[PDB]
Amino acid sequence: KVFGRCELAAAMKRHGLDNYRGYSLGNWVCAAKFESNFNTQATNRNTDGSTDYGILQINSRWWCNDGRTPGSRNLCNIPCSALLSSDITASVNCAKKIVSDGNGMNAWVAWRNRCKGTDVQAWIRGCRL
Repeated sequence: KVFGRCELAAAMKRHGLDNYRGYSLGNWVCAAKFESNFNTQATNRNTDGSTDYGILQINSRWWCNDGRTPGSRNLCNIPCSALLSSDITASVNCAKKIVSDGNGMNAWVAWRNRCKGTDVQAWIRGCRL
């Protein structure tokens, strides 16, 4: 499913992401925008052989099992395919474990390079939340 901007903001809010670990909702919508262009089915292969999955491009070396990243952990206890669903619950629940890991949202390279320090509030303006 390719989410609309306000549609995604509303689903992330319902799932507890607004201000989760101090990151307001615009940060999460901005990160999803640049990580997957709001597409739940996005996948990208990395040079080390791991793959990033779903709306927030969660990586298979640490967070999910895809059966082809040798020697990887599965810290969210999920198959990576679960992160490609139209239902974002699995991606949200795993994202909460990642952002709590110590480096906050810097775990998402596109957030760090394209959202951090910007007016992320613009990503939810106009949405009935």
